[PDB]
Amino acid sequence: GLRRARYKFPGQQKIILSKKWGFTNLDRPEYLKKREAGEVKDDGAFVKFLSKKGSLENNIREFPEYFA
Amino acid sequence: DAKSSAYSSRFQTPFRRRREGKTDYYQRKRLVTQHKAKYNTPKYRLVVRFTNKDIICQIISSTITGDVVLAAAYSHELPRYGITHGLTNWAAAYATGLLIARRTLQKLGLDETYKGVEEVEGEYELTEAVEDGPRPFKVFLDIGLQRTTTGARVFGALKGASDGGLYVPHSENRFPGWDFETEEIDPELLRSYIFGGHVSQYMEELADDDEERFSELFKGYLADDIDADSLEDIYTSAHEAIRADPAFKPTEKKFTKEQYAAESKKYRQTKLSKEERAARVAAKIAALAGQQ
Amino acid sequence: QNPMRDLKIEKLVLNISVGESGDRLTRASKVLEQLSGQTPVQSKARYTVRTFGIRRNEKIAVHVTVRGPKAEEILERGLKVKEYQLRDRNFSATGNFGFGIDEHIDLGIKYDPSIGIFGMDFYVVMNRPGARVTRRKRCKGTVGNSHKTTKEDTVSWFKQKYDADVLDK
Amino acid sequence: GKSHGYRSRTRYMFQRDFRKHGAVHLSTYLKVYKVGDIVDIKANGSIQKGMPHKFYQGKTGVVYNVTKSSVGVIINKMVGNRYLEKRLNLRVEHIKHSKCRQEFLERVKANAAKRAEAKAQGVAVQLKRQPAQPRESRIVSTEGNVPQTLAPVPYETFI
RNA sequence: GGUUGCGGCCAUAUCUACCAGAAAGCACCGUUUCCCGUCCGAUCAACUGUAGUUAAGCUGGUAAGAGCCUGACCGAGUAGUGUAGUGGGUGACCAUACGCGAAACUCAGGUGCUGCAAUCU
RNA sequence: ACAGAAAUCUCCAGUAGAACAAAAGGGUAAAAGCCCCCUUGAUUUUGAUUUUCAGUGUGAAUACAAACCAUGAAAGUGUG
RNA sequence: UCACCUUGACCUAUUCUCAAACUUUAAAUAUGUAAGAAGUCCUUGUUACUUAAUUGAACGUGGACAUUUGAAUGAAGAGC
Ligand SMILES: [Mg+2]
Ligand SMILES: [Mg+2]
Ligand SMILES: [Mg+2]
Ligand SMILES: [Mg+2]
Ligand SMILES: [Mg+2]
Ligand SMILES: [Mg+2]
Ligand SMILES: [Mg+2]
Ligand SMILES: [Mg+2]
Ligand SMILES: [Mg+2]
Repeated sequence: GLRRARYKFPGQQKIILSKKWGFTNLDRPEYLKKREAGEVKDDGAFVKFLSKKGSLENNIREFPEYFA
Repeated sequence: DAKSSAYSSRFQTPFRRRREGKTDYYQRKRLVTQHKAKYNTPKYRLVVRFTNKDIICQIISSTITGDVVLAAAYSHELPRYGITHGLTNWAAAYATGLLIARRTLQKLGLDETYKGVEEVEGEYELTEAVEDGPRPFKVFLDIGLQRTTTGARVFGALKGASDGGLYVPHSENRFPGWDFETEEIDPELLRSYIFGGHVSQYMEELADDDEERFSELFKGYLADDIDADSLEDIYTSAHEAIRADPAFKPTEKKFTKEQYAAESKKYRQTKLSKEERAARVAAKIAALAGQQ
Repeated sequence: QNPMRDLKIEKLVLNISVGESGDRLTRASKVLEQLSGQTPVQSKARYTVRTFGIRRNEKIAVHVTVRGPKAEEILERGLKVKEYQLRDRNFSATGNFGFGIDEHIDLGIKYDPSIGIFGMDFYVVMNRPGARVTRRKRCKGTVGNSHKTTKEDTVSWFKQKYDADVLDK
Repeated sequence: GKSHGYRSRTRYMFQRDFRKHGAVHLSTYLKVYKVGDIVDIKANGSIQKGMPHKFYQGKTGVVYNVTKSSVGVIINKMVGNRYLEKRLNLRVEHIKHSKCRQEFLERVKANAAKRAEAKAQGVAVQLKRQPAQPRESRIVSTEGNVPQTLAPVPYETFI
């Protein structure tokens, strides 16, 4: 589907299999260890992540499967 | 509400003493900035601040590291001059203004020259230079954040130190006695305020109105029976005592500064360290999310 | 709680917004003069829209501000008119309140050239002791969160002395 | 047509240095300028009087005249094939001392001081500054620090 | 060490929430004849520290706080750039050689310092 | 209350998101803005300086100096 | 409906992509000045300027220091 889309473009284009998980900025095993752990939770289009920063009450309000 | 992260990042704070409401820097610059061909010549100003239950009066020049106090006076040392009450009236402002003049001139050695106006009349008089002597000690009035109003006590020390022998440049039109109708000072009315006339007449009409308010107000005065008319001789008993001895007696210091410190170092809260702030957050996880 | 943590009146303000100026609004000043006992201040117009009939800077309203023991003898002159019945509205979230009545003016007779009616807008500003820190010049601070007036502490004060009841008809 | 006014092209130069707008802090008015002092010209945009022309921003010159709020500063300006002496009347809030000349004058006091114990003994104390000379001999030990690095890494796209 | 006045640098000091303050100072606070100012002694002025209070101001602490500040071989020797070649490539651009070298991000740490005067169980 | 989406009144938040005659850029928060009071420095005299530059002229501007005034309690500020 | 699968914007936390006449930051190259005898230090002479005050200011008398005298390289003569 992307190889046919090359013909519509001038120049030269590559089909790079990314090592990230989907549309994220972290790799497939890095996304996994964040997934059994509780730093991953759904949004509309994307996923929100947990930090060691900010108020502890907001780290409890959102993301409550963590701290177990 | 909602002072956002983008709001706080872009906020420029006022200095510290604009943020404390304690300094007009618009006025401070114009008071302090010396003519550049008068290179290191210190430009002196008379700080006259009025708090509740005190008058604070200072002689100050400026350095880059901070301001420098040459001579300071307070109205809370007027007890030893014979003024035990009325320490924030119009006339203790004269009394502190007279003292800071005479304390500075003996400090600088110019006390025998420039005695000022000796017997006080409330004539608008300015300290004239002694011919072929040193010029008088030029000091400008800093009223600070207080308002220029006709009859204000901040202009009490202005008459206090002008007659005390300091060259303080002024007009007279903020003394009690100016008229918007006739552009002329009233020296007879102003003669009263220096010697506590505006306080003394209030007793004599509270003598004739009610003893109720005369028992609330002047309750100290009832206890040690200073006469309602005897104020003018109280102030003259202090105006003589100032020129006799303005030399700044210090006080006792009464459980001194090394043990004043440990007396006030046991009620101040201690800022923590990382090793317990981590321990508190490590506690707070088991406290907030320890599965109830 | 504290002898300086008690809800007080600061100022009662008495508003009439006449839709014009001229001979009419002198009488709107005189009716608000005698209620207060103080000389009242007029207010101009902020702009002109050609749909409300008021033109910018023509002094189209009056008000007066009363403080202290005089102000507490004007509230009940409009509260029995309001029948001691305030609503779910009438209250700011900051802790003040007001209402709008008409024609008490049979009380307080002058010569009374009775040509016209002047309805009038009650509003009172509450405070607590220590409100000086925001209005004083030197060290102009801000009142803390605890000591600041709230919408509850004035509806807990109106259902106190002046003995009324709220939200109902 | 073309525009060649006084503050032309001064959009960013006379600007007020983010989160430092407002009043001029008072150390600027307490600084003392004598004739012969070497000063850096940096215009404060919040003061529009006594303000240098855009040519002199960042230029460094010598105080020659002192008036009430202003120093007279001499700047050399290249005009054609020579330099011309430019005399500028700038108020002291566009002006700071050049910190290099404080660094020079201490070295003058230092070289006077270092030559004093050159007069107690051991003449020609070698007080001139020298550049970064080449390094000397070393003997690099290996105890706990055995030499190890591998090879160049292969090509990965790591998207 | 506290506090006050005058400051210097002007957030490590700002902002948000909660909690403490012994003394002292500061503050709120009492009154309106006078000087003075107002629609109104709330502001301002004047008076006595007298009726009272730390409730606020104010100081300090707490916050895996927001912000701000410092450092990092953290990104990253990266992007960019100076210089060189009868280098590559059809070109777009790219690689090398001799140099200079970030920022955003990320972790770690911090949250006013200090001058002059005066006073404080 | 009329009175609403926009009349006036009152509080909270408000770093400027407004305003400063006129374009745009810069600057400004106990002000340079808004309100009030007083005034004519938008004055006289001669030099110096900056920009355009031949370091000519013209225009504009900056700092002084001798005066004379304004102003304010004063430090100061004002030669549009 | 006379509190509802079929709400628009608005607010809060995310997300992809950008700016010659946007910006917290911020290079490389280019650019100003300094690296001393017309200097530094000590003493104190003058003045009508300046200071509360010979205090400062400016210029000095007299004295102290000599080419590693205050980075590197060059200089082909320098200046007019
Ligand atoms: Mg002022
Ligand atoms: Mg242009
Ligand atoms: Mg009062
Ligand atoms: Mg070539
Ligand atoms: Mg304009
Ligand atoms: Mg514009
Ligand atoms: Mg022109
Ligand atoms: Mg371009
Ligand atoms: Mg360039």
